[PDB]
Amino acid sequence: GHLIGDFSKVCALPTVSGKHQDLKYVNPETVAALLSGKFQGLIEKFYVIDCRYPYEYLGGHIQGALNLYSQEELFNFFLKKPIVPLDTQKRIIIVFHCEFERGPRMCRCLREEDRSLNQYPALYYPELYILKGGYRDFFPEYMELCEPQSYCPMHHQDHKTELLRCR
Amino acid sequence: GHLIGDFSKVCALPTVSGKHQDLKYVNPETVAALLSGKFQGLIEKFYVIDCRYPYEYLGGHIQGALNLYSQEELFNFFLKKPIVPLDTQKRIIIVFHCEFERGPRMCRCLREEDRSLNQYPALYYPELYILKGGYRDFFPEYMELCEPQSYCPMHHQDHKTELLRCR
Repeated sequence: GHLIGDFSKVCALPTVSGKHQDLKYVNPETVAALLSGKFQGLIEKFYVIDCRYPYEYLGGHIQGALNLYSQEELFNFFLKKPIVPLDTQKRIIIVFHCEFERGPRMCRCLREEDRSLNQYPALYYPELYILKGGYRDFFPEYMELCEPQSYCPMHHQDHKTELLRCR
Repeated sequence: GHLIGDFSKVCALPTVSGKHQDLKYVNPETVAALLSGKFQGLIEKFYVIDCRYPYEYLGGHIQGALNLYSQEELFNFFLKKPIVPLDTQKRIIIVFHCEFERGPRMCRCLREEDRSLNQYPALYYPELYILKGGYRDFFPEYMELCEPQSYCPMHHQDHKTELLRCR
């Protein structure tokens, strides 16, 4: 469990363990590394995809993260016009995340869609990662890398929540 | 995986899944239930054991939780004078937790110590649970059940953190 979706390469990001064994999990440290330009010459483009609802996303997100929370939005961003690297020796990666159900199904969706458009084992996106513990585990460790520097938990019909922050 | 340490009964708390299969995990909802007196006549005594360091504990803990973070402290609290239920038909339970390494080893420690003091399969504490995701997952869902209503992340020598709260 180290080769990318098209079996051509090995994973570029130091992967860790998680709930589903079919998915390739990552940790806050590596996302922090990616953001500071630690992988140039190896990874050309990278996308942090916040699958939460806009209100959660607007209440505090990883700097530069895109708020794609539906299948249609995700297909239109990534598959309508596939992103191709300028330097083919370098890679294009996607890191998905949620708060801490909806998040891994987006990863599965993109992959199922990518497979149906290609002749096996080719993919427009062979490298897909999930941030372990989501925003709830990244925010406390890398606040200065969050925008705004707050955390808006998911709203629950049954129990009240509210925006977490500090000074 | 439902019988208690002495095999005499079944688990009283709705258990869920977690990292280690040998441990019996629980979720914020059930802890919230326990606290409101939802199990009287079934569970006589219960203990929430915060294994974090005092500074983390003082910066926000589950209401009524005890701050036992060392093996010696844990042995002196629970095994020096074992707690026995007034009504033997009712049970005595222990819910351990950390922030989100040190936490499950306390659960293992108490159990190893309890086994060495008894003749198998008897235990002073057959029911031990771990709160899944720790304080990081309970605080956002049940702030009104936290004291103070804040969260103090663990301090890291390498990266800065600070107290999370709201209004």
